[PDB]
Amino acid sequence: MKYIQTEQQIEVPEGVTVSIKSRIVKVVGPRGTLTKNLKHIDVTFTKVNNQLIKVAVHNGGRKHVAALRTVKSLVDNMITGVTKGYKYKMRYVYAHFPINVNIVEKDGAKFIEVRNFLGDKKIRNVPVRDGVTIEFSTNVKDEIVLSGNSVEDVSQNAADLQQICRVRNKDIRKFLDGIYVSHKGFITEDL
Amino acid sequence: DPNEVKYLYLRAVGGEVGASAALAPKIGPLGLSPKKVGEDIAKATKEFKGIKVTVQLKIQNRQAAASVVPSASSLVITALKEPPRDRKKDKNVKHSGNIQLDEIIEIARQMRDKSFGRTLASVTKEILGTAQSVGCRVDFKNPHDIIEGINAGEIEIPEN
Amino acid sequence: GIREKKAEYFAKLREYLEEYKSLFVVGVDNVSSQQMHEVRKELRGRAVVLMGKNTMVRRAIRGFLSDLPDFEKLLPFVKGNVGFVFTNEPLTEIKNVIVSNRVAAPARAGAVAPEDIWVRAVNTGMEPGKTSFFQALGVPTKIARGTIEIVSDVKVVDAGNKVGQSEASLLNLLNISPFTFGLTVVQVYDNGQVFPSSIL
Amino acid sequence: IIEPSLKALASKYNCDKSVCRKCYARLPPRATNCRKRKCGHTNQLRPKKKLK
RNA sequence: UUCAUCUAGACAGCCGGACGGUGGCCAUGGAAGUCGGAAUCCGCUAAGGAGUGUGUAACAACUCACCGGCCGAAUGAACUA
Ligand SMILES: [Mg+2]
Ligand SMILES: [Zn+2]
Repeated sequence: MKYIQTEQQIEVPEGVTVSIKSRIVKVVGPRGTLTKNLKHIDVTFTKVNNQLIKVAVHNGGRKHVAALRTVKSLVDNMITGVTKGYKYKMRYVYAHFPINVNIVEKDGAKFIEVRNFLGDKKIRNVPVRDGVTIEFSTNVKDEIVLSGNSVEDVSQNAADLQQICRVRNKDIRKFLDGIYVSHKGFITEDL
Repeated sequence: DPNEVKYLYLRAVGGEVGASAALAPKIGPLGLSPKKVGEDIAKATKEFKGIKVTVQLKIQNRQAAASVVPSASSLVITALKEPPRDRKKDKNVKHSGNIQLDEIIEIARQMRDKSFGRTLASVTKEILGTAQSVGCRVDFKNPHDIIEGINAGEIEIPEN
Repeated sequence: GIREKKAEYFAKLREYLEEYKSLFVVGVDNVSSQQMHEVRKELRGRAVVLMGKNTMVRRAIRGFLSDLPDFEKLLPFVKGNVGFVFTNEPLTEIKNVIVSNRVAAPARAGAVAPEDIWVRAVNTGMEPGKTSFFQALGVPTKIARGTIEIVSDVKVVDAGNKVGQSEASLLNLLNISPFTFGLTVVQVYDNGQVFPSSIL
Repeated sequence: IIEPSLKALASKYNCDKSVCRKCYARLPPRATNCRKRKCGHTNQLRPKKKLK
């Protein structure tokens, strides 16, 4: 229908600087710097007052104005990842076999090694996406936490960990074994 | 501990030798001989033979204490005053015989104490709804007709 | 039918305004229908409890302020789940009748805990395996033959601090009931000048 | 045996789902249409059958 | 296109309540809103169906229609090609 003008507001907190060349966004915060290529989207960024960015689509279609809000959400994710960070907590669910999950080094590659899933003798290996920190949480039984600035990398690595531990040839409703994201939140509490 | 007190409200056909195969499953675990409960139920609901009435059973010190719950619907049925029905064979007993306003109003008086209805008119409206469920007619009028009339004031229910 | 219904509500609200001289703004949050049922039963004849959608109430109140301008102070107080307990009777006894119902739930998950949790040293009796809550929250205790026994008094949460899921469920199985639920009058309109309920 | 908390967590991903009639696709539990084009994005959906 | 909702606060979202007469009546051995038939009331009400689904031997315990809390501007359905 080609809306004349659609606009979204991106709020920039105090401790972050956003430098936006054409569609390459560089967001700097206390926890680090993230960069994103958004040249595939055809939007216009404009600073208002150094605490507000407006991202606009002019004469865009329905899909175009949908992708405008997608871009706004992605930049918001970048800003919250450099301010608060992202943490995905996964619990291990197992009926009989405890799932042996640890961190191993192979040529300096930081792989999450999984053994004994359904009793399998296969060794499942999940590479750690760069920037993602892994910590095994004490005071919670069988919980691994993946943290980082970028929600894309954190959630993607959690998703690979979840997908590599899918059950085959079994009623997945009964054989509920796996590694499942039990929480998705931010590293700094209640900000 | 025998001092344990436990309330056992159960709606049951009155005044008859009730289903042991229904009452024992509950009292049994509590250490309670079925027979004694059966005498208590039958005697307490004697008046309500052929009238399914709720009866509470207090339990303490491995004994029973029957008290026939004055359930609005069963009180309505007793107001209809049907001599003991052959429920065994007289299935589908359409107990909708007429009742003068007297008994319904008195039942509403009986039930007001627990009921939240701010007026005896309202409590009568409640009991008339129970009679609607029964099918019971009130003085050749649908109990909804009586309820609407009471709301209008024409059937002035005395407040006490 | 919203026009006629809201107009009727406005009219009845006015009538309550004129006849009833004073009012009880009440925080009816987490009050069961049954709970309000006994509370209103107690308040029968004594006072009355009217309920409206805050925005509807506020629109009516502006409209009624048009002639009775003593209610701009009432305007902010119509916020959240709050009931107007209209009253032509002594506010002290009205406040008592409101306060009475405090049906306590054990650590209702999520809701803002209104009490300073002191988990007294008590034989829990609850099953061993469920220690998870205790262990996660520290809460020094002793697992004696399955039946854990709280060794010392622990303030897992307090008043005004939303119960975290863990401690909420912990006191849920521990059967300590801090979440006394009952309509809590926030403010009380007094014949031209609202005052905070606290005094009554 | 899996404790009920973890069992609910696992069912959230394995069983709290929907199934397309035409293409048997596993869909989100509250989905209105299938995400596969091969079925024409049909709205003929059912709940995935619960265990026992 | 037609029909509706909306600053007297719309839809969605999240959170609160979701009762009492009454296990309504008749049946079943058991059926208490939720295997069946018929009755859909009344009160307390901001509000709740003699019940929308999960569920139980029946219970219970959950969930929803209904009304509430937050935000504050448009929104929902069935159709047409
Ligand atoms: Mg097989
Ligand atoms: Zn499909």
